[PDB]
Amino acid sequence: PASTDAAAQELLRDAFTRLIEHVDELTDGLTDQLACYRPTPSANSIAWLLWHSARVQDIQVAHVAGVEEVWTRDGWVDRFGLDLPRHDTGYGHRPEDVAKVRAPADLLSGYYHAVHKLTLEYIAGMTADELSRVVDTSWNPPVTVSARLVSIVDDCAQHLGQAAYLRGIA
Amino acid sequence: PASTDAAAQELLRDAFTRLIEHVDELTDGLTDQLACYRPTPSANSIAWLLWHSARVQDIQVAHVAGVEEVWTRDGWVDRFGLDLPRHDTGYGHRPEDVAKVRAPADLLSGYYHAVHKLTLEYIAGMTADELSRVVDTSWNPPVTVSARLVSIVDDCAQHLGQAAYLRGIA
Ligand SMILES: [Cl-]
Ligand SMILES: [Cl-]
Repeated sequence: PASTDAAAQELLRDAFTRLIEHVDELTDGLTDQLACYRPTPSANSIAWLLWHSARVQDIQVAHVAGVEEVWTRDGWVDRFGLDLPRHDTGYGHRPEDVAKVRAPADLLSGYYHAVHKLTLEYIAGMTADELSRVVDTSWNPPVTVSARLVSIVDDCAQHLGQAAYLRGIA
Repeated sequence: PASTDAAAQELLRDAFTRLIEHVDELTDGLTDQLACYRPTPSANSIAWLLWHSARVQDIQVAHVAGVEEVWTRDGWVDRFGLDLPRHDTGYGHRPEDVAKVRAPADLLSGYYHAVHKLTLEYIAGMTADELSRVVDTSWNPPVTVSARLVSIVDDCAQHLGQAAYLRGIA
């Protein structure tokens, strides 16, 4: 570690903080009826997008950080009590599975806030060496930590943006 | 500038490159009918989201970089020929203005690619000092270059994510 790591630490902290800010916006005043709206029968809903975004960030950050997902570490999976396998992230969900993801806004927000805390703790000490470390050799180009973190922000930003679009028409 | 600037340069290059990759995906096989779909009468369309995202990135990057927007520099505004004021970005658009933003997919992609080139040229030499420079004193907290760049990526990622959602239901 070196003092010049602070710039990339700040870029990462700011990017991840925008995601949690969107979660606060999306969940404020979010009712169950709005959270479950689907504009067409196969389309993703707000609740699914909020939950999937949090799950994806949890599993992917926990992998690069080498820690347990908060979903199981703190029993969030049991507080949600969804009719789904315990490890599900939504990556494998069919259109019908979307309707199973139903939870109060406070639980969607609380789980994402716990994932955000986990993420802040990992990125806070990020070094140049860690950013260039490869975490996935199965893809070409092999995935560095830097690329994986950018992938997480982008995927979650897209899903949270979709949820905001739906919140305006639901 | 210093060699330790490379880490933040790479984070920025990768984040902005994901946006242009989404543009390539969204515009491939995009017809005029799909580009203009609105799921409800007031909702934003794919063409508007692609154009607005490019305009926002152009004006905001050009401001921090101290250069001219590519929209006017290379006459993109005239190639589009939209029935709108020449400086419009979409920030001021009413629901009815959305229907005026209609352009072939190749022009939407070409303009975003020119904005992406402008962005790559700016972020390529990013230094720690530049990242902490304030570009907007009117907000509290005052906006640093680092925060502004994160804001641009996030806003554009959200709009491009919304366009991808619409492409799947249009
Ligand atoms: Cl799954
Ligand atoms: Cl405008």
